[PDB]
Amino acid sequence: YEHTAVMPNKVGIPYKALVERPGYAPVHLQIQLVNTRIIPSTNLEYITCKYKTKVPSPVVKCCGATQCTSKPHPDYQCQVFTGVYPFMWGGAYCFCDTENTQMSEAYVERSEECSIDHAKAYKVHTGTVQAMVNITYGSVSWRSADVYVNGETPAKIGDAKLIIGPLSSAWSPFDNKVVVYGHEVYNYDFPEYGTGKAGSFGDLQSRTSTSNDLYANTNLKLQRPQAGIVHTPFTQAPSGFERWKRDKGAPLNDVAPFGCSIALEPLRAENCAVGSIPISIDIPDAAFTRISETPTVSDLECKITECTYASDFGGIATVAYKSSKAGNCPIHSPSGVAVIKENDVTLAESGSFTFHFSTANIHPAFKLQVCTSAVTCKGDCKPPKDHIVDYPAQHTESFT
Amino acid sequence: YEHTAVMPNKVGIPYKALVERPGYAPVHLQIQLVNTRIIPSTNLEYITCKYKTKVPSPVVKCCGATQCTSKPHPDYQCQVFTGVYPFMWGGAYCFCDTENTQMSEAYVERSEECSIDHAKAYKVHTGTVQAMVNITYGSVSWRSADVYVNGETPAKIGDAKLIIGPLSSAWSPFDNKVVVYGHEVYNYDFPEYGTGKAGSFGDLQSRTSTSNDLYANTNLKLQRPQAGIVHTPFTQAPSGFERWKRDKGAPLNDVAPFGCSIALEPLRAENCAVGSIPISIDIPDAAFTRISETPTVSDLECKITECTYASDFGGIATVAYKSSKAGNCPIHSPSGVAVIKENDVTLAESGSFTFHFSTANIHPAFKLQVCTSAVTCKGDCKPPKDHIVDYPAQHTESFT
Amino acid sequence: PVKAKCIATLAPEPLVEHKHRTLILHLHPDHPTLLTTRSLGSDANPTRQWIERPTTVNFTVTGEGLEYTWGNHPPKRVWAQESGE
Repeated sequence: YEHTAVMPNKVGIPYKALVERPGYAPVHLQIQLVNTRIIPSTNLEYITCKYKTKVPSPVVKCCGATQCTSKPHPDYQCQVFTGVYPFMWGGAYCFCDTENTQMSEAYVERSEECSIDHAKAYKVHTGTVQAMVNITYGSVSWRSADVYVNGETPAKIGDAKLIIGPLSSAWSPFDNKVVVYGHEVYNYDFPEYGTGKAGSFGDLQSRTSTSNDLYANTNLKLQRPQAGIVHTPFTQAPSGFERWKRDKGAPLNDVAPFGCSIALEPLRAENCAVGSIPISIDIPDAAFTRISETPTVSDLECKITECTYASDFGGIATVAYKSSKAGNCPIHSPSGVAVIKENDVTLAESGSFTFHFSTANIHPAFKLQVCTSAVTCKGDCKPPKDHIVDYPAQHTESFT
Repeated sequence: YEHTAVMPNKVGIPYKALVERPGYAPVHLQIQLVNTRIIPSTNLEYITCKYKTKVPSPVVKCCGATQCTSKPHPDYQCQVFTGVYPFMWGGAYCFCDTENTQMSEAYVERSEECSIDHAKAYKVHTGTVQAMVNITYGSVSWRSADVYVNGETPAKIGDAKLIIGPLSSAWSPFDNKVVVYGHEVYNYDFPEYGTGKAGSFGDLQSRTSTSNDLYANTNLKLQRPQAGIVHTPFTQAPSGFERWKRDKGAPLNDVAPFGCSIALEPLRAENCAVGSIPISIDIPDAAFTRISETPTVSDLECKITECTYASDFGGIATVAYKSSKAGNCPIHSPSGVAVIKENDVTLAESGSFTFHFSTANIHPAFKLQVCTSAVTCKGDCKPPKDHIVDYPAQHTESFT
Repeated sequence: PVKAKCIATLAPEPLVEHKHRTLILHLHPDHPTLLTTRSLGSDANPTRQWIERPTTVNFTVTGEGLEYTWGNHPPKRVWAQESGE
């Protein structure tokens, strides 16, 4: 009875399949893939952020030169300068007039915002998708368990053992190269660590926040201070993190395909509705009811009464139930034409009980399996009027 | 003068190319790819290790049953048992004879060796390869810098800016799925977390060492203790970590292709000699010597004297140097036929100085560029006798 | 610099208007609001436009769904199956 089932990847709607175990009473499913969070394999390549030209205070030798050296600070720009007369609080102070030397030095450093407000590149591989699958199973009526997709993983949470996927729809909405910012995720071809052109994205490129080493192509060019005054002309491109916040591109949670949402959290891409998942469950046999205890319902009749050719469960149909015992009777349309809101219907001794459903074909000729009794609920449906609210329960469009 | 150069991926041998900048004196390279450590993108999927059936001490109710419950311990096997008479230090102690009940319980737990002696699975992607490239450049004579392969990364360590790769030889010797053990790395199709058949590899499957949760398919089956004595029959497969240490497969540092070594370190695969790397350098123009300062060497003559048709630099050739000034003269064979040990030769006023080399064609017709003066060092070579020591400097085999 | 949650923005609610597989949206913000969507087909066909001037816009919604982001107001979602009878 290990109920294999191909199953559409779509998040917010149950998939009430039916266990046709030969010998005992069938049992309905209710498989709602409440989430499709993905979490691909990734690598933190480098944080970037806007620089801060945290200038070390220049040297001023008063009569003669002060040769600079290339200190190992990131992008340590330093250039000796002569021909000053530095006004500092008493007019000038160095008594020479051309031998007055000024050595400006400036290096690039991570902002304090780099720790917290920072873009973040990644080389993104495929990884392994997940889900908090609820099944309000059978008469168990509950399990809300986190699972995987790889087609040999069980998750014995509740009582049922369930194996999912691998899904066929391998579209990772993440590209190979991704930039990430706070919550807005950008599938951007970041240039690389160690290379980013100044002004362009990644002018600062630190491996992480702690990493004292980095790559700072900022085109930081010191110029001589003017007219014998102490200061430090640092001529520099404002960061490619400054832009990339107001001349950027749009976020993947606003431009992705096939229906995904995003988080700066394990780097999942939630709820990506695409393709199918070959899902298979091993039910606990204890949860089964033996066949000789559920009422046999045959010699019945089914008919629509007001079929709504729609998404919401507007389709209805009375069923002239013709039972033997009285009790519950799980139901399902093995044809995917009709999706039913009721998993189970209570029965007195051969009464009648309408259920709700939804279809996509004008003439819904769908079988209905009322606990081992098939029936065609043939009829005709009506279009609605009022179509602006969230996503459907029908999801069965085909040739009609 | 940004000297692009395709370049064979091979670790332990320099690649003494020649900078043909039009206008100033050429300069030799010496590019020795001292390492090719790889570090693909990976994911710790689950540690495994051998179990320890750390039995909790069974209950013994003396007259009547003790129903067990399925505690959430990993693989919590528990089975009530009756019909005992448990000899414990005073003969038996429970005064009944069949109502004597014994509840055995045993769960699986990580060994203490799991922390330290443990296999380790991975889903392995491609990542990005590295190298501690020495260049004893020109007259600079030194830089030993760690670099990348991605074809826009510089590494301004020393004075030269150098861009490497991307290499064309994308054979990651790691497979997609890999198991890792201490130092021996196995490109093994580990089954998965959450699934591993008992006895088979990964009977215990813990995400990490800290992870209290795991998957323990050990087929742990308790049996009733014998003849009214206190103990706990635990019938269990010894681990698939016990085997996998003496019925395993061989390590990738002993079965890989195309010449790699391995470490349990950043998961590199060192020194993988395969294919070529399109390498390009921006030399410091200060390091150049202008053309009007090196001796012009033309009106010379070259000839082999004892060419050794071999790997070690056995090939030699005097050169009737015909200089103008006296000094140094960088040398190289732009043809890859001949690989030369000397980058540079000193020159008096038109003397003669032999160099060493190695070739692969019986009639080595290779040009020699003695600081802007070409010459064919045509001749004939002799096979050696003594071929059992490490790897060559020739690496130029072609049609001969 | 710390990760405070600023007391923060919110744009006035939209006026949802139905049409056949189409959202007319008479819209009227307080300030320039970046609206954007994601037609959830594998054809994404997204849209972006800062809206400061009140504007009746349109969105060809498909069968499977669209989502709708009126500023930092949370993202909406919409079933547009048929309405052409």
